[PDB]
Amino acid sequence: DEDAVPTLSPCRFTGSQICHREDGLPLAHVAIAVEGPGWAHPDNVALQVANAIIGHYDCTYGGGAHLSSPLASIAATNKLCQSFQTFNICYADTGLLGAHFVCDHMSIDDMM
Amino acid sequence: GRQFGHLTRVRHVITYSLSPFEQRAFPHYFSKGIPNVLRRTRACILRVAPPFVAFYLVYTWGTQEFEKSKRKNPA
Repeated sequence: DEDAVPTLSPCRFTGSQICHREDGLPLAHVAIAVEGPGWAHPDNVALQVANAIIGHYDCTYGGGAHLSSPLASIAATNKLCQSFQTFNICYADTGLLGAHFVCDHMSIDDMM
Repeated sequence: GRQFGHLTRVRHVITYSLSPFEQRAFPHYFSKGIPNVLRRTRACILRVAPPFVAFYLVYTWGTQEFEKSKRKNPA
């Protein structure tokens, strides 16, 4: 026990952008998120339900146009991406809440 | 034509950016600000100023010669 045991200091979420441009790759990856509350917050359940409503998509999904999620359905119908996924990464007191997606160079705007 | 997505080809360049709600709109406004402007002035005076003073001299002279040509002494 005793001396030399630190606690974790909170981590400042910044809200910024990091764009690694590389036209040599054939599909773009994009990951956007806002700051999440973290592990213990009861708010996580509701956050997880809204995410579930947006859900995920992948080009091998059966049922495209008829999918419940408007994102997925519009995505599937207009071929706006190859895949997307919502997420809620929890860390102590903070987190990443958002979605990630993969798409053609001319679809990033629409997908966003 | 035009449009993003079809402008040109670029690879290997990263760009770090920051939300405007996270930074100040006037960082070191006078601190770095004024030095810069002096620098820019210095960078361009020798190219911009000379024609203007040349006009200025021709302006004040030309004016004096006009006024002083319309008086007479002997003859």
